[PDB]
Amino acid sequence: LMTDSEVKKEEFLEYINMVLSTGEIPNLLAKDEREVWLGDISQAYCKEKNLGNIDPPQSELWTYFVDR
Amino acid sequence: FGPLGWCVPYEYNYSDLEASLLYIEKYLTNLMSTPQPNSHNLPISMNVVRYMICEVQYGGRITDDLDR
Amino acid sequence: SNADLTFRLKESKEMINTVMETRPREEIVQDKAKDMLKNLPPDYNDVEVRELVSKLGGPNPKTSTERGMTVPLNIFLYQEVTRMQRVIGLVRKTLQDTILAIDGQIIMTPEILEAINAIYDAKVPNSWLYDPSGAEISWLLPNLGSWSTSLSDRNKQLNDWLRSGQRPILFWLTGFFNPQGFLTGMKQEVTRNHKKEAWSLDDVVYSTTVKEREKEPAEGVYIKGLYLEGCKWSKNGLDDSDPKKIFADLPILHVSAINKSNTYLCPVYKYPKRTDKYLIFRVGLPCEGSNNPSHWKLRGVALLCSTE
Amino acid sequence: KIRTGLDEINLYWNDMQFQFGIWGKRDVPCMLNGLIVGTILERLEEDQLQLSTFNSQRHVTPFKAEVENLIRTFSDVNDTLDMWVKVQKLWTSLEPVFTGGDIARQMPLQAKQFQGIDKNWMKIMEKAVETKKVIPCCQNDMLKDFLPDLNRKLEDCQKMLEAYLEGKRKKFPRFYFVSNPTLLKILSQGSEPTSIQEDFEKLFDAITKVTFESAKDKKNPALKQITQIQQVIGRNEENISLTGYYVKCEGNIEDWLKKLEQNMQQTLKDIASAAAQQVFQVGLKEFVSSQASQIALLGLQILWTSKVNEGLERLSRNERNAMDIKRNEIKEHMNILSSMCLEDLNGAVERTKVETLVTIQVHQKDISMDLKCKDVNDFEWQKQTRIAWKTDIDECIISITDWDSPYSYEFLGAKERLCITPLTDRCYITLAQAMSMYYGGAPAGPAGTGKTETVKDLGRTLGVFVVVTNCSDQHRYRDMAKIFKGLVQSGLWGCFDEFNRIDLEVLSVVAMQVESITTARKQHMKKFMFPEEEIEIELIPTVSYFITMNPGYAGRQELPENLKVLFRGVSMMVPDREIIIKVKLASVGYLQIDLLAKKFNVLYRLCEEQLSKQRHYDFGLRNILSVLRTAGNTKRQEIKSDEEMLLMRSLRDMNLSKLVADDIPLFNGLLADIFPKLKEVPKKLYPDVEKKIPEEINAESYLINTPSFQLKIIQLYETCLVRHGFMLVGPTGSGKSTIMKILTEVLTKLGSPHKIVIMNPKAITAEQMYGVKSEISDDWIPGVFSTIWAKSNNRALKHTTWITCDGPVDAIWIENLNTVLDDNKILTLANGERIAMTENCKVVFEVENLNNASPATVSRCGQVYVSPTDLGYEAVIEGWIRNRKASGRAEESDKLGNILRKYLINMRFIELQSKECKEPMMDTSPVISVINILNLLTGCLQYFVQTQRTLSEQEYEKFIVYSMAWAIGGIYEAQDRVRFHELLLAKNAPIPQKGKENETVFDYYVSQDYLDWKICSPEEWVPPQSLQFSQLLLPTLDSFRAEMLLNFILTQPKSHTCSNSALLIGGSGTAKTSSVLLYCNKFDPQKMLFKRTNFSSATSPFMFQSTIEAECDFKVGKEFAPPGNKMMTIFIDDMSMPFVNKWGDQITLELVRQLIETGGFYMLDKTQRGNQRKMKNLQYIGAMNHPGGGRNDIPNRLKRQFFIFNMILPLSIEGIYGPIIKH
Amino acid sequence: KLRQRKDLTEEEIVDIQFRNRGEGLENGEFYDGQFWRNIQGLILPHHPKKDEFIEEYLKQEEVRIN
Ligand SMILES: Nc1ncnc2c1ncn2[C@@H]1O[C@H](COP(=O)(O)OP(=O)(O)OP(=O)(O)O)[C@@H](O)[C@H]1O
Ligand SMILES: Nc1ncnc2c1ncn2[C@@H]1O[C@H](COP(=O)(O)OP(=O)(O)O)[C@@H](O)[C@H]1O
Ligand SMILES: Nc1ncnc2c1ncn2[C@@H]1O[C@H](COP(=O)(O)OP(=O)(O)O)[C@@H](O)[C@H]1O
Repeated sequence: LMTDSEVKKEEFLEYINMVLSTGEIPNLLAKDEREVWLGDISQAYCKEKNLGNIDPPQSELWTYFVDR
Repeated sequence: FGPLGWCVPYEYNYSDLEASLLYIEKYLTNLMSTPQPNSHNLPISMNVVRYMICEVQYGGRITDDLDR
Repeated sequence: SNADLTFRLKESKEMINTVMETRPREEIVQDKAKDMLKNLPPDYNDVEVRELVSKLGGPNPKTSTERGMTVPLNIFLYQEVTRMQRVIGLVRKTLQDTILAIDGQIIMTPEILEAINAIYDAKVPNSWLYDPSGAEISWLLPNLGSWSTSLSDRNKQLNDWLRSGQRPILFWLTGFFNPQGFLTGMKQEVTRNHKKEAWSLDDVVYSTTVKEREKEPAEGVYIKGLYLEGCKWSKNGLDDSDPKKIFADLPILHVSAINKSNTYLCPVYKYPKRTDKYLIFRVGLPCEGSNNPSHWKLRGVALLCSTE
Repeated sequence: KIRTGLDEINLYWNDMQFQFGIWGKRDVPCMLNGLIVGTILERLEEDQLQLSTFNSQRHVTPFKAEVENLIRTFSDVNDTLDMWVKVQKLWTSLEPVFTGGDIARQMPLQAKQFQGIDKNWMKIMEKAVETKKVIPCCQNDMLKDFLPDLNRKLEDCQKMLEAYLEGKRKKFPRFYFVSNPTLLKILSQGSEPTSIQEDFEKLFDAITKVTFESAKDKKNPALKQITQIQQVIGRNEENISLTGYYVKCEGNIEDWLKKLEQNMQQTLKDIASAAAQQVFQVGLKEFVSSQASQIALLGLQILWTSKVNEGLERLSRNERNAMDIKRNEIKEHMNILSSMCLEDLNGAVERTKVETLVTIQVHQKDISMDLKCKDVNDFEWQKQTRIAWKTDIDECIISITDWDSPYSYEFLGAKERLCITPLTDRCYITLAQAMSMYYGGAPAGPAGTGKTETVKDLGRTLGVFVVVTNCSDQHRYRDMAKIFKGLVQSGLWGCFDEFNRIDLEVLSVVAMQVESITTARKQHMKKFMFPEEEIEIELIPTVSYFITMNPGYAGRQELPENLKVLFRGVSMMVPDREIIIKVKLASVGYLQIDLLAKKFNVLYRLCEEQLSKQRHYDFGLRNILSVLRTAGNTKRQEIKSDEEMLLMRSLRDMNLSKLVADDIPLFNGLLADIFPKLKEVPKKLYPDVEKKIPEEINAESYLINTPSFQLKIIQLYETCLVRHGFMLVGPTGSGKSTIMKILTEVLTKLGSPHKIVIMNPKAITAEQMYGVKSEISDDWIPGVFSTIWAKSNNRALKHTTWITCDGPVDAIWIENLNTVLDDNKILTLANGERIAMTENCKVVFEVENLNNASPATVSRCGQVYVSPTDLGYEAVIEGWIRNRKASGRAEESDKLGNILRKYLINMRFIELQSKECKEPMMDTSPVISVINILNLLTGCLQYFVQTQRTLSEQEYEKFIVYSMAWAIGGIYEAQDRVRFHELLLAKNAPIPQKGKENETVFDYYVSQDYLDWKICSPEEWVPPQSLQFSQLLLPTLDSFRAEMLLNFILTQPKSHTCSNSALLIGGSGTAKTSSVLLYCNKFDPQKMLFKRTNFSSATSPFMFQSTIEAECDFKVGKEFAPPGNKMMTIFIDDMSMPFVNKWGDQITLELVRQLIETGGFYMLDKTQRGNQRKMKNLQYIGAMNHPGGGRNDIPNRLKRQFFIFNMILPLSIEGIYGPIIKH
Repeated sequence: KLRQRKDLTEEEIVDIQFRNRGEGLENGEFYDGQFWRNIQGLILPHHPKKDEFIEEYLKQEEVRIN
């Protein structure tokens, strides 16, 4: 719920702009944290994508995360 | 008047004045320091003072040629 | 005395305006500009112009056959046409893209908005006078009253100096972007055509005789359009109360090899702003009578070129 | 061969030299450094060059297991060593600090912290001693953690020690003109001779070497004492000065420095006191040959004034010829000096001395000819710089109109003082008056009229030492206070060049400081109080202030009215130009002086006015003096030919380089009008280089020699030979970088090596370029460009470094290099650090063209202009042809081209505006199109290169038609495309004619399997998911043709002129990310990855730096990145949107351009500066939005690299959404 | 003498004969000291009417051989 009160300079608009476009903040989530948070999610992946309930991969978890 | 009188504006003030006064008082004091008697109050050759008040004291501000 | 006059006017002109402040666009103006842009002349394509300048040229038809590069005035013709076209293209393009934002479509520019505001007011936009460093072209006050008028006159004379290709009499010095090149080209012409070698370039010096006559080739040029300030041509006298800026008669030039204080020396300023820049050349004006030259020097005479 | 190349290098590199230099054994442990490490570093560099050279070649199967490990170790050991040695320097500064008892007591805490670091450091040293070999020593892992934390703590220790540094600076003046850490190094001598022998330059004016004689005192170790002083210029040429009074080293550094200064002053005084008798006793030649330069000039002046005086009184007694006899004596002296000492002489210093005398004597006799003054009191005699060496009170005294002051006795040796025009007399009188009233002159005018040099010369003649600095916007008042304190304490003169370009409030407080000192000096008070500085401080009278401000540019403020009071103005608008020339020609020793002077003046004037107006032209005094200092040698050569010939040759051949194509005829037609006697002369041609150039031009594969290259490269050689630095102005794709590279090669071939560094100034912030004071922790950071400077200008090297800036020329960053590019050739910082230039180094700019340059930077450096027609696109095509006859040389070069030559030369210019084509959305120069079509055609034929199959002529003609259909057709709309198509029908090789049912040539493609023109889009529906994303995208025609074009370029393996980079153009909402993402899904993430990014207006270079660093996550240059070994792609939606600066040059894309062109960039992690990360593998793709009008455009220099083509709307949208409705 | 073999000019002979730079500049060409230029700074591969100079030197050389 950003409004005119929630802008004090341009820069906020830049960060939100890229949030609309990509959603990956450079090294906000990758400060040695992306892997612990992603590891807290693969249990859902075991049924969600359902790779025959066998296995998964590593980068594809980030792909599913940006998707979510 | 404007450009008829001076090509651009110049900021003459008193600093140049008492500079010139300090010069010419030195000149007269050290002229008459050797004068044991004044024919009619002085024996000055006032052409150097012309050159000084022309080109040195007031010459600082002047950026044009014609103004010289 | 007449100096007084101008001062008071500008003084009065601001004073009321001060108190005048204390009291409690995108319309047919762009259509007026739209009608304007179909009145300035067309471009001159260089593929045609290089041809035309190469086809015909000489100082004197008897002296030489037609030729291009070699004669200074032809290369000057090419340089002047080049800069003129450089300005013409810019004006046509920006008028277009100023009107092609509303009637046309494009994401609005700040420069174009400034251009709109300038078009409504008297002052032309900065886009046609200056650049980040400096690109002074023809800075005059009005939008079209004199600015485009001056540019039109320049292009008219330049075209007739080209399309016919014949050298006319009574050159207009104000039109040329670089007057000094005109004069030095005249020098080179005299050295080559005459006394060639008997006369060296560094030996030649300069002088002028004022054609004291109303009603009227040899070496030198005929200049039209200079303006004096504060006396007559010859038998110089005190100016009357009105008519501060007076015409200048035909000051035909003269050049001579060197050596082969009653005289007074005047400057020649392009614009009436009067700086070190715009000093094209200096002219000796012997017409003294009883008043010694220093009288005139303090009186600040000059032979300016434009009148604004 | 290659196995030998690895074997013997391994045999040597395992068995390396291990010789190290120990500081001393003065405790249990020993601390050491490698004084051979230059050999280590350099031989390492070409080692890794050799190893990469091998690995890149095809036939290097086995070495990968071995070589990588080897390179890895080498790479790794380097940075460890570097960190270590840097820490050593820190420790090597701080040891003598904590040896003293009082300072260690007064701050116990960090003294014990230093006890702790001493323990840890000794442990590291003993581990290294145990190892005996530096490579296992570096291999230790524990070390690496300690080293940077130790570094940070030692920075903290220095931040403790500033409080003592201020007092130590107080105890001796000159240290105010020295920065902090170099002051620490100066104070940690640890030796009499060695430590300070490399620092005499930046602590006195002109001294560089001093002998050290050990006097063996009884039971004390022999003390080294100074006995003579030396000024070295060049290599062997020098000036020596004995001393009778000696100077002895001691225990306190301030003491022997002070004694050095004093005893210098005293012996200079006494030698002069003698020399003033010898001048009139011995006679002219003997004392001029015997004495040094400074004393000789003093002697000449004093002789002339005394004799002229004597003549004037003798006139006063009665009408006498004796005044005329004295004038005649001077005239006689002229011939004897001029005849012999000028033409023949040994050595540079001795040479400079003579003409320094000659110029003075010329002016001397010129004055004495017209000197119609009746007596001493006359003004005409009381207008020049007279001198009197008073005997009754033994002292010099120099005199002006009224002012007087004593000579300040500073040894300068031979300096190239300058001519005396009347304008210099106006300055001399003005400055003498202002100093008599206790002010500071502040001359003003346009650029290059002799302001700074006039100030410096009035300093030199009065015997004082001047200290030029260079203010800039990154200054702070503390450093100005430091300077002014040094000035008042010492007795020296300051000349704050470019004083105006400085912050406003800093000027506000400087007003106070200078007013305080003015009032202090006015009273004649020995001791005074300085603002902001609590301790009381003394004064010496003979000080002065000068600012050479520059009225009116971009980035120039005004002086608030508090500060205009102090300084008196001196208007220097138009320098004289004739008298200086004529007296310089006299100084060299010419005979046709007066005519030639007029020739110079008139020629340069006419050239200035009536020639075409271009921004980069310059004809000021810098150019003229360059010509003069050139012209000395030519007369010094044996030829007695007529001078005017030599001079025409010199002028013409100097000024040719800058001129654009058109102005050359006008220039030499103008030459003919002034020297009609002379017809022509050949250009003096240097045989070695001209024979050498074709050799390496043939050595390369893809290089065609043409005469224009000979001309331009030789001109570059000459301007290199004369001037400091230079610029290569010229449009894109014109061969500038190649010219520089080949020149460096030829110079290196005949010995005398040459190295080149590159930089991009507007892809880093100027604050980082020159470094600032940190805005958080109150502590300095190093600057990149200054780090390269310090690393480069060390003596005792063999390179000849050429620092290349490469970008635009914006005034703000460049203009604070005026001092380095001026005759001062000294760099000055806001740190307070001053670094002296050497002849080892040159500065070059590979800039396109100036549009934001004042003449103060145009006239400082020489220049060379490349033109578009010097290297036509055709020559580039022939170079590619030379490559095709390298390996695929069966017949292909001939066959391919037999269409290409006529099919390209006589066609390309009939598309620009023959037919209308009036919407080329991307305005370009057509060389880019040629590079494009060549890069496309190589990918077209790559398949049949792969299978080693050679085809007929007709198929090749079809291929060329296909290639160049796009890549000149990629920038047009359907209407222009059909007109294009009709052209190709009229006058070109066959296009599809089988059906052509209202379908353009673009619609079809040539098939590899057979000579056919077909096209289709394969059927494919969706997966079962129903999310709109799961209905991602469908197989369109537009997408398929886009993949078709893209894939060709993207398969090509990094050929020259191929960056492997692409770029689309299409309206906002014309299937950009659609087609790109369709491509991107088809990647194989097992050996091919991908990355996304977007652009907005306020995205800065630091942001792009961050995202690319996070993308790679490794420095793949130093044998790293297993996970980035797969190939990656960087995709950007819109390169236009970044904010164009006001000038017109946007500052974000430049980082990208240095990334594409060269790969890598400079780091900014507050730890090390001069070094760059390297990208050994990457890929690049972009997308535009129909530039023009409201939409921005990219820098034109960057357009040369990306494949560009349109992305039209589909016109088939009934057939895109059909399937989803079917399902 | 012979136009086929004896007339065959060596690069030294060619360079000296060009270095004579006698005439032929009816259009107007600049110094032959380094390079000829047609109009505006445009290098010319050769002196414009070189052939007449070749013929003149061949005539003189035939007289010398006589
Ligand atoms: N002797 C040569 N023969 C054939 N091709 C050449 C030769 N010299 C240069 N080239 C080609 O010219 C191009 C050189 O462009 P260069 O990189 O020099 O441009 P530049 O002048 O440095 O300007 P920018 O740095 O902006 O590109 C390359 O494509 C190169 O292959
Ligand atoms: N009277 C002179 N005699 C000799 N050289 C001069 C004279 N005037 C100017 N110069 C030359 O001009 C250059 C100095 O210009 P400078 O004063 O640095 O320009 P700026 O004042 O714009 O910094 C030097 O090469 C210097 O020798
Ligand atoms: N092949 C396709 N199949 C289905 N939808 C498509 C296809 N191509 C384009 N579109 C739709 O058209 C739109 C075009 O938007 P896009 O090209 O991303 O904007 P821009 O051109 O500014 O990048 C997309 O949002 C997409 O939904």
